[PDB]
Amino acid sequence: DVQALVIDNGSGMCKAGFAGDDAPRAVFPSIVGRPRHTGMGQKDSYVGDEAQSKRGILTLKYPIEHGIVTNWDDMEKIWHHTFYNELRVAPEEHPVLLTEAPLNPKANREKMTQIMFETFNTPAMYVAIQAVLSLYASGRTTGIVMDSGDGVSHTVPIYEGYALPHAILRLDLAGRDLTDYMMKILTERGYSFTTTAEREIVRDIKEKLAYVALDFEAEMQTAASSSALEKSYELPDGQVITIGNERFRCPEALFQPSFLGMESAGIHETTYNSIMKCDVDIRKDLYGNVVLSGGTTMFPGIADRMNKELTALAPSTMKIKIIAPPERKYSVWIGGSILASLSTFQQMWISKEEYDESGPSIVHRKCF
Amino acid sequence: HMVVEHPEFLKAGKEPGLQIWRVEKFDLVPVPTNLYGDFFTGDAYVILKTVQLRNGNLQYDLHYWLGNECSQDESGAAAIFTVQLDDYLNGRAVQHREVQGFESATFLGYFKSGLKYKKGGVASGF
Ligand SMILES: Nc1ncnc2c1ncn2[C@@H]1O[C@H](COP(=O)(O)OP(=O)(O)OP(=O)(O)O)[C@@H](O)[C@H]1O
Ligand SMILES: [Ca+2]
Ligand SMILES: [Mg+2]
Repeated sequence: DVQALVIDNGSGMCKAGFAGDDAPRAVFPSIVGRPRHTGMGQKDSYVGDEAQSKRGILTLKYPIEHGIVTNWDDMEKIWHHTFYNELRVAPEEHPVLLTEAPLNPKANREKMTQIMFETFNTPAMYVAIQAVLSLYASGRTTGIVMDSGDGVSHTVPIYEGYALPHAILRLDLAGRDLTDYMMKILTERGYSFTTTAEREIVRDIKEKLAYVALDFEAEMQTAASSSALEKSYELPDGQVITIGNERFRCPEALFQPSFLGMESAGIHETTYNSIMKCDVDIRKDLYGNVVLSGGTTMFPGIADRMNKELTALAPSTMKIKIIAPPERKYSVWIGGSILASLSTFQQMWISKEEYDESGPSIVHRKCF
Repeated sequence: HMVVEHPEFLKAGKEPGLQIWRVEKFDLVPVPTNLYGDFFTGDAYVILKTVQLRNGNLQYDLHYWLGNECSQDESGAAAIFTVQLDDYLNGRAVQHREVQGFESATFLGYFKSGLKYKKGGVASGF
């Protein structure tokens, strides 16, 4: 019958597709480009891959920061592009499930809702918390999700299907900061990567060669003592460069934010702190269900390291289990695809009729 | 403008006893009563145990059982339907995740002769 759409609007990458598919059809940068100078390249705006590719003649804007929309005109351009160009749908024909960051401001949830109904004329819509979707994708109703993407890392305790907002914490460090840090430490070796194409190289080095050391001190010592940890990387121009301790120093910043001159506790402590903000009677179930999600959780070794660090923080009789699904870059989107497909979800959406009667604030009563 | 209309929810937890549904392509489908306790390892199920309390109110334990080979749409749906059923039952149900081979004593105790596993199951909805 009616085909729902699922859009996960990330700060760095939008993931969009059709409910019931196992993966998003479209994954593209959350970027809007406009003519840089007000004097071809000639359209009013570009979005996604095309905007990034035409950056030489466009000024680029990233309307989502820490998962929160900061520019609604640009966000509307991204959604229009998503519907008409990426998914090739008429949005007036489809219920739309959208995702939101933990603790998304009230006014923002209302604005999302107003735009869908008034700008796009969606027949129905729903807004889900990203972390809760990841937990569902892992087949659980209780656990703590550590969601680390582009600008922010959140720890979100969830009990019997619902986030505990009083216990949600955040570390203001995620993948873009790790890319920037890799850029900085690679300069110590004499490699300067400063342009956009060069930053993309650095991102690829982070994604392909970095890993989380189980014992950082010991890994540094191994790296200082021999070339065993070194790896070669070929640049697009053909030059071959060598990378050593930068491989594990880069994601170490997740556990030691002082590496970036931050006073904040590392992700392991943030996770522990969130657990300790929860009712003592549910903490066992949180430690036993720590679910990693998001692109910045994709480092090899991260689950082993989280296990070690949380084990050190928790009582020795507490069972720690870190769940790190291979599909975790997409687990939010996948949780959305499942939710939107359920026979029960037709009963859950906000309908156009409901919006017409109640206005945007209906979102606080239907989606929580 | 919307009320819970899913026919199986309307049947759930009306009287003391055991009720079992299987996830089949994003829907909750009742298991024939004579097949209770025989679980396909390729599938996910939702089990509601209803017990009568002394004031005549009903006690609910909701278990979602996950076969070793069930697909992500099935285990994900089982978890979500469990939350939805608990909400439908006014939050009165304790939720239990039951993994094949690691089920709680409580869950195993529902099946007088012992539960049984069998290979196979219904196709993924993905
Ligand atoms: N294999 C990998 N190893 C390390 N980092 C990776 C890997 N793959 C992707 N990333 C990083 O993940 C980040 C993007 O993550 P994700 O797509 O989950 O963020 P987002 O959803 O756009 O942002 P947010 O949820 O923070 O709003 C990028 O910084 C990217 O470089
Ligand atoms: Ca199956
Ligand atoms: Mg994200």
